[PDB]
Amino acid sequence: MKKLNIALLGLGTVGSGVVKIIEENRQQIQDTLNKDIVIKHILVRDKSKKRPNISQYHLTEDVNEILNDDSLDIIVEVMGGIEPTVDWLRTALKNKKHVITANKDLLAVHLKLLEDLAEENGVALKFEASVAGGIPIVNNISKFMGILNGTSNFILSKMTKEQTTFEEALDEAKRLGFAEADPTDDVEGVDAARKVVITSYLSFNQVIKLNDVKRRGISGVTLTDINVADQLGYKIKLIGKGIYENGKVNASVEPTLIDKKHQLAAVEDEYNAIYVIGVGDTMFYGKGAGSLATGSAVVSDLLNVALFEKSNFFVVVNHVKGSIENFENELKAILPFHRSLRVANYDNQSYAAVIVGLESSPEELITKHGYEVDKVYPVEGVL
Amino acid sequence: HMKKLNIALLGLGTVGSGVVKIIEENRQQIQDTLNKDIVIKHILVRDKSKKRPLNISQYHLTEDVNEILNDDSLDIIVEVMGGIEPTVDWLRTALKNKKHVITANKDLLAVHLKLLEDLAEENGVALKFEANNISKFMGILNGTSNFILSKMTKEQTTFEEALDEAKRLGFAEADPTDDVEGVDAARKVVITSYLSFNQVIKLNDVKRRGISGVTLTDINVADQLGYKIKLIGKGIYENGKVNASVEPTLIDKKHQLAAVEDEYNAIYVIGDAVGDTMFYGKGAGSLATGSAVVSDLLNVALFFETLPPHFELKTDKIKEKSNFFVVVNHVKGSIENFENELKAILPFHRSLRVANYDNQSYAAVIVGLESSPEELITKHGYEVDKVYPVEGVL
Repeated sequence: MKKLNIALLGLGTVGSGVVKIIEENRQQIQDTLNKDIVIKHILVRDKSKKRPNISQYHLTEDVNEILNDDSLDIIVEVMGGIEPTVDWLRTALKNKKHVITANKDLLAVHLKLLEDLAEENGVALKFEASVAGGIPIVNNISKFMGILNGTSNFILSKMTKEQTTFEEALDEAKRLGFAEADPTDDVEGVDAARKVVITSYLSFNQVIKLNDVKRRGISGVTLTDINVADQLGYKIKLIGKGIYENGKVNASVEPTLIDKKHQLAAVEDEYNAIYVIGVGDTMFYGKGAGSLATGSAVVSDLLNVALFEKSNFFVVVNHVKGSIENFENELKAILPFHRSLRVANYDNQSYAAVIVGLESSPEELITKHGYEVDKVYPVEGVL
Repeated sequence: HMKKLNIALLGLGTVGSGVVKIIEENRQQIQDTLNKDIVIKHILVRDKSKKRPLNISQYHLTEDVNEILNDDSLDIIVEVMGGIEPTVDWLRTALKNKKHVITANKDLLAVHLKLLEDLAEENGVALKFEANNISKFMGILNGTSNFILSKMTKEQTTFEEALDEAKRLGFAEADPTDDVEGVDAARKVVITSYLSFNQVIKLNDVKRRGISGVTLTDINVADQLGYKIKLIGKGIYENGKVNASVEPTLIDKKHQLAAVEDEYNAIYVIGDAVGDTMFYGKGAGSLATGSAVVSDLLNVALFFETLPPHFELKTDKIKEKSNFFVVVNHVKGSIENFENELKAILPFHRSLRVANYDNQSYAAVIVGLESSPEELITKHGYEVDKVYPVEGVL
């Protein structure tokens, strides 16, 4: 019958899952689709390490053995990395091989360049990406907002629910394995920013760079912020956001007050969600694909290839003399025209304000009038 | 160079009219890009004489379905007519005549879908319908019912008042039975159970209660206990058997479903070795359904010249209890006495909380029972007003 010769680049949990899925379905893929899938090579970085299962496949540490094997039809890449992984896939596509990748490090620049190279060479490129269980697989979309990093969200949920400091919540997350020992990628919003890049590419068909994402992490969020927001009617989340207005994507990741009635406000712990605006709003909620589900998507893609607004702001000001009423009147005098304002006690000689309907952050303005602005967080879900 | 894709439409309501307009405004791009020319050769309608827009008048309308079913030039039949009889037999005939079928028929249940999918596969043609290891799903599957419960909750009105308001705003139809009695949601549970579990159940197998008995008191007492009330359509697949229901259900306020308000719908999915997932959004209008039909049409257009479920083995490293909200009335004595009696009579369970409901009326939320304590409470001399299931947890 028709042999489909494939190679895997990488064999972590995802690659091991792909293998097992192919194994336990080989007979039905054979019997039904008249295709015999042969895993001819598996590239691993270290043949002598352990996994995952001593097995029957040809393992190699030499990628050229795979890229120069002209009998191969499809390369499945689950290795990760940009260099030299991306060049490997460029070579594969140039050699007229279909590519299916679940590479988590790929950004939009990479995806576009591979998609183009694929089309140019008359072969498929299937990208398997998850941000919120499972995979997008999402109009015209004008805006998305997401909670895109489990660890950061877990930390904010723990602070909120158990009334602990960031430092205490981060240690707890480390203890439970949610946070790594160096948790920077999670708590500084970098992981979420990568997902904003990919989601902006799939939603808007625009390539932005990782450093075009205006990014602030959660390490400066305090219990005071959480409790003041709470009394104002908001939760605090690390929100990854993209807005596509007038040919331009504005993308960000930062601590954001979210109205408690918004679906995103309810997304707690290590759960993720992507909320899409265009038609009514839509949302996908979940932890975001496990190895087994990602593996499943890969094999399905394998079988398919075989077949063929104003802005709102929360502003914290300190060293304020005088009463909250006086502060409120002063803000009313200095702000440009806006829809609404509320003020709250924050700390000793410190007030917070939620301001609805500005074109940009009033931080510099409030600063230029002689106030000490601690920080400003955007406010979402308003009405 | 181009090849004509000859289609026929069965029915021309809002959905069929949308399909036509969508095909019209995309004909040139479908032509120019996919090298296929879609020709709507026949449209079946009930009444060929009724006034119609200028655009419709240029298509060949017929009242005779055999004209369509005996036209061997047709590649695809698009059914948007509704009905089971005779519509289902029409589609059986089409499939047997080697025609692809795309249906947005809202009256189709799992029995019909399976019989058509099989017949399609048997005849080597596509069947597309618009209308994992999953073990359970729970959904808010009817916009109108959910809107009513949200309005009762947020605005503190009676069911009757909230239903009238929903009628005024066009959410509820003038005869809203299908919505408020949970029939629509029950149909969706049937379909969702078929797609989630690959099991056919009948509509009559869905234990169904509507929302017309939910009161503001239920809502406010649930609220004080930490719950919202929703109309939940639910399917649980345990030991080869699907247990399916639609009914008013208390949902812990911290559960993602609890936040789904007004006309929005959601399907919350639970699976054996995976996190929970949920999809949230409004029910499709005619335009979106029309859009789905055309996209399915274009996908089938690439059938030009199979079916599997991938099975998973995890080397990748007790029946669930039930929870209940019980309202009892004509109760003499104190809430403490009621609580103590329940503690004495209930079989083993994980927790019990009681609340005032009305004059000589109490409610209890009981977590972790094997089965409804209704008969048991009844046999101990309590008048049970009603019992709702309770979801979300720990």
